[PDB]
Formats: sequence, C-alpha cells, structure tokens
Amino acid sequence: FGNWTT
Amino acid sequence: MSRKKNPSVIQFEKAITEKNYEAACTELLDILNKIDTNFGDIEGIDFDYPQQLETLMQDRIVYFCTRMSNAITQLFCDPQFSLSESGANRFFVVQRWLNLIFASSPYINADHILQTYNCNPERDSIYDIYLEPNKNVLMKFAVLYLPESNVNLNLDTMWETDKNICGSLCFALQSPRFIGTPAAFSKRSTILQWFPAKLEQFHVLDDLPSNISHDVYMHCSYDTAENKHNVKKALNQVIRSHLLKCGWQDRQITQIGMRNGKPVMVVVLEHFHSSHSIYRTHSTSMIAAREQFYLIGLGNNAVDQAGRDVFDEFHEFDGSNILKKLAFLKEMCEKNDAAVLYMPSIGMDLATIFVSNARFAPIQVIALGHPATTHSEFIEYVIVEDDYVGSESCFSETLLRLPKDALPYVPSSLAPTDVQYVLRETPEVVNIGIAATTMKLNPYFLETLKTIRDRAKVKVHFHFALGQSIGITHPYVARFIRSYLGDDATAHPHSPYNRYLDILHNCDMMLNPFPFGNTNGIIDMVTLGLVGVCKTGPEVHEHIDEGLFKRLGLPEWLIADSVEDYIERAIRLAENHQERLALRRHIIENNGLKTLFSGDPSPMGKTLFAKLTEWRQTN
Ligand SMILES: O=c1ccn([C@@H]2O[C@H](COP(=O)(O)OP(=O)(O)O)[C@@H](O)[C@H]2O)c(=O)[nH]1
Repeated sequence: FGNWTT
Repeated sequence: MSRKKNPSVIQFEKAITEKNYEAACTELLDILNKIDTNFGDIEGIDFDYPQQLETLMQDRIVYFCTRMSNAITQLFCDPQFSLSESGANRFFVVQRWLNLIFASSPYINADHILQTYNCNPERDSIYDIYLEPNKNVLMKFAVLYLPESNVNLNLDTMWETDKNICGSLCFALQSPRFIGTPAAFSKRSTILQWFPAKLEQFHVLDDLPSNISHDVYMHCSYDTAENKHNVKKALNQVIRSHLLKCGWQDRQITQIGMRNGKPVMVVVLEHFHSSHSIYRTHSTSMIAAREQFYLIGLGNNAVDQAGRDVFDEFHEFDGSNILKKLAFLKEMCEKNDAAVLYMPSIGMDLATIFVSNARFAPIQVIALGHPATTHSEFIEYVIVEDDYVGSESCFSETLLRLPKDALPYVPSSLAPTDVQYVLRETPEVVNIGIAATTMKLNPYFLETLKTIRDRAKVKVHFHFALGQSIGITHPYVARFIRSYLGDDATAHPHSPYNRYLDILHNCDMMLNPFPFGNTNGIIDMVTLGLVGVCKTGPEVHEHIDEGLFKRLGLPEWLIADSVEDYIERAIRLAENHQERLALRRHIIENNGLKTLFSGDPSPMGKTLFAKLTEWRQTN
C-alpha cells in the first residue's frame, strides 16, 4: 500500500 | 456461495437485447462500481469466455474490455435510450473506469459512439460533433467524452450550455489514477488552467460528482504547471460553502485540557498500517511527539495493531458518512479540549479535506504524506524536513522547517533482511528500473526516457514497476509505454512487495520520475543497493529526491536541474559501468539504508509544544 486516493 | 450477487456482463447484454435500458444502466453501474471498489480488478464480475483464455490474464482482461465496449456501444448508440440526470451523475463518478473499458480494448476510445450523435452533415471536421438541442443527448455525449477522446470540445461552449454537465465532466477527467497519455494529460492540463475560476462559482457539491472530489484535489500535483494547485483553493471554498450549508458551526476554543501531564493532540489518519508509505515516514515523529503531548488517533479499521499502538488511545470512525465523522471529531476535540490537530496525510480521503476546512483546535497542522499545499485558511502550519524544501512560496501556509534528521524513516513490515546485492560487472544491456505510480507517468517523462534510449551508446531496457496498474488499467498503460519505447520496455503490473523488489532487484540502475518524484521508492532503491538519477525543482514533491540523495553522501551530478541535464546524467550513469558500480559500492559499504532509518524524532513534539505556549500567552 502506497500514496493514492480511496 | 458469497456475500452478494456479482454484476453479470450477460445480464447487461440480455437487458440491451430486450431494450430494458434501466436494467442495462443498472447492470453497467453495478459492474463499474465493483471494478472501482477493486481498483480495476475484474474478479467477481460474471462473464463466459473462450477456454484458451483460462490461464492468460492479460488476454482475458482485453476480452472483457472488448465485450463491455461492444455492449456499451449497442446501448449508448440506441436513440430510444434516454439517460436520467441521476444516471449521468452516477456515470461521471466512474468515467475513469469507462475510459479503461475502451482504452484497454482495441478500440482506444468511444469516439465511434459520439459520431452517431452528430446531426450536422455540413461540418468542417470529423472531429466536430454537433448535438441536437436537448439534455438527453448532451449527457450521453459528456459521459462518453473520455480521457482518450480525439473529438473537439470547447469548455466555454459547454459551460454556457449546462454548468453542471461541464463541471461534472471536468471532475470526471481529473479523476483517473493514470492520466499519462498525450490526450488525457493535455485534457487535464487545460482543465487545471480553466476550471478553478468556474468551480469558485459553485456553492455546493450536490450537483457535481462529489465522491471523486479527493481525486480532483490529490491528482493536480501530477501536472507540470507552476499554478497547478489552484483548483484546490477553488475546491476548498466549495467544500467550506457545502459544509456551512449542512449546519456546521466551528468549535469556539475556550479551554486547553490536559491528560496525564500533557495537552491533547488529536491525530486524524486516512491510511496508517505498518507496510503503508505514511507509517514508514511519519510514525517515528508521532511516537516522540507523545513525550510532549497526549495522543488521540482517529482512523478506519484498515489501521492495524502496530498503527493503533503509536497512540495513547485510538478510536475507529464508525462508517463512511462525512458529516457523522466531523461530528465525532468535534465531540472528541470538545471533550478533550484539544490544543493541536495533526493530519500526517491530507488529500487521500474526502473526510480529511473537509476537516482541513473547519476549526477543531487553535493549532491545526499537516505533514506531507501527500507533498502539496492545501490552500486552506484553517491550516496554520506544515511540518517538513529542511532539506526537502525548495521555495517557501509553493505553500499558502507557514512552514515548520525541522532539521534534516527530524523524521527518521522505518522499514516496511514486509521488507526482507537477507538481500543478496548483485553488481553486474559489464552487462550487455543496462536494465533501468522505474518505481512509480501510474499518477507519476506523463508524456514529458516518457519523451525523456525515449531520448535517453536513442542517444545512449549502450543498449538499455526499462522495467516499470507500476503501482495502481491493476486489472483493466494495465493494457492501456502497457501501450502508452510501448508507444514511446517499443520493445525496449516492460510494464509490470502492481505486484505484492516481495515481487515488486524482485523486478527492481533485476536492474542495474533506476530513474526517478518527474515532475512528482519518489520517497519510499528511494528507500526501495537503496534497500537493493541501487543508485539512480533524479530531477529537482521548487515543489517539495520535486526536491525530496535531491534531499535524500544528499542524505546518502551521493554526488550532485546524479541530481538534474533541467530535462536536458537529466538526459545527460541518465546516459552517463548507464554508459559508465565502472562509475555506477563505484556509487553502488559506496551506498552498500557505508550502510546508506541504516542512515535513512536513523535520526532525532523529538523536534516535531517540541516545535508544536513551543507554538501552543506562544498561542496560550496570547489566549
Ligand atoms: O507494484 C508495486 C508498486 C508499489 N508498491 C508499494 O508502494 C510503495 C510506494 O508507493 P508511493 O506511491 O507511496 O511512492 P513514494 O512517492 O512514496 O515513493 C512502494 O515502496 C511499495 O511498498 C508495491 O508494493 N508494489
């Protein structure tokens, strides 16, 4: 899991 | 046996045959909604297929996209098919997935549908579509005006026809996690210049696709324009307007409560678990903060045990409703009379953007989980390491520049420890790794890799380890890459962490993307003893690369100012086998990974206690 929107 | 009936492509096709348009839209929205929930995976969508595709995933996905594309064509071309405004609002939320049904199919886009809506045989270009004057056709047109559309649209003509359709389509076109192709990236470039002045005119989200608002907010950081974050200011105003209109009152601040010795800092998290980017970067500083402050964590059940454990106490948000979540956060701040509100990430959850547009504590603070300004009145301070900052002018808020070592990083829970370094002495082909999310790919970065391959005196092969390239996203991304680099590149789908390292472990060097660079991606690089080139710029999301390379005793020449500089250095590092091996032996022999995991975590807790004291002086 990295930096992106739900 | 399973929780809930799967969406069926067959159910969808049967509906289109019997001309049951409302069953057909329902089945289609059911299918897109499920894909959206699974970030592009099509597991648990029902469809028959030729047995030759049982064991060939990429070919199964293309079959699915083609069959869906065929069905959507038969439906949206039928002139007897009327689309309600609620139908259109639901489709605008999931246009990103419609885009992929067509873009990952052989058809590329839905322009063949749009051509059926043209009523003017006397038109200058096949790219100009003239619509009958009625709402039905305009919504069918806007829904099927996809990121890869090659059809002309003028936003001024659209704005003057229906503001709500125009606003919705601008939201929908900023919403995809991959907007890297020339057609998509340039639609979005244009939107970011044109739309902020139009979005200010809105008093509510009630008629826009609100559930992709956080996407509009986050995704603008990936354009190249200096003024690219303006849409966030516009959006902050509409969220504020929307919030007040729901009968929201700010907390009237009148008492600083203490629990044990200290004052209370409420922490609101979006993503936080031992293997997530945000815990790796920001957990150490929040642990240490617990010496100055009493720490209340708020989060969803996604946050694991090791994540709950960095707080004195922790509360699950009970559900998805934003008004209830801001009500629960006011109760918490009103009962503990909170002094500080800290969000280490803002922009990945819509709830957290609402929170940054209201008052819960006298000192309200963000870190750079997502490294962009908020353009919010309600945010006083930004936490950031000194060596990560370019211009102070990139940020609407006051910077708290903490010393280089103020946020010691942490390994992922999934990190290996026994890692065999491989330093290929003279490889015939220099394998070049790109550890990037679909968000960070763009025409500028791919022109650049293309030019590097064309000038390099040595054979290069690019290996893209692509976060968020899942299910129906991947064909589209693969062809984007192939269109620049032909057989000299491989597009690896999103993989589990161990597998993602195997892809990079196979490489001789790495290139950091731009304008928006890596962080955790650089920890992944030095975890494997790899070296690579990066670009620097005014934004933090351009400068982190420059910062971390310097924290590793790495040379200035690995850091580029311009694109042309980047190209020379990328070539230099690829051609000079002996030099790159030197740099790799440096990072390995001087335990470079161990230096990123080390430092003084305390400065966040002290600098924020300091600011409360100054504030308390002045009540
Ligand atoms: O195929 C992939 C791609 C990415 N990642 C994870 O995503 C992280 C970083 O993604 P992010 O978007 O946060 O990048 P950053 O800008 O923070 O480097 C990596 O370190 C990996 O843990 C992964 O596990 N598999």
